[PDB]
Amino acid sequence: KVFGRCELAAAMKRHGLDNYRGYSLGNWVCAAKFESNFNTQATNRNTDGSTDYGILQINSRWWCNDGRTPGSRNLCNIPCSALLSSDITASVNCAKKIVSDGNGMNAWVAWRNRCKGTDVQAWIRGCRL
Ligand SMILES: [Cl-]
Ligand SMILES: [Cl-]
Ligand SMILES: [Cl-]
Ligand SMILES: [Cl-]
Ligand SMILES: [Cl-]
Ligand SMILES: [Cl-]
Ligand SMILES: [Cl-]
Ligand code: NA
Repeated sequence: KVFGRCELAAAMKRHGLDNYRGYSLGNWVCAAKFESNFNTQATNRNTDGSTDYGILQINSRWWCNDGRTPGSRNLCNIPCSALLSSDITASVNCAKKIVSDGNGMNAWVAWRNRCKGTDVQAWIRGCRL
């Protein structure tokens, strides 16, 4: 599913991400825009043989099982395919574990490089929330 900006903001708010670990909703919308262009089906292979899945590009080296990342962990206890669902629940629940891990949203390279320190409230401007 390719979400609209406001549609995704509303879905993320309903799933409890607004101000989760102190990160305002615009941070999460900005991260999804630049990680996946709001496409739940986004996948990208990494040099190390891991793969990033879904709207927040969660990596199979640590967070999910794809059966083809040797020596990896599955800290969200989910198949990586669950992260490509039209239903963002599994992505949101795993993202909550990631952002609790110690480096906050710096775990998302696109957030650090394209959202951090910017006017992220712009990403929820106009939306009925
Ligand atoms: Cl947009
Ligand atoms: Cl915000
Ligand atoms: Cl594996
Ligand atoms: Cl594990
Ligand atoms: Cl699995
Ligand atoms: Cl959803
Ligand atoms: Cl933090
Ligand atoms: Na894994």
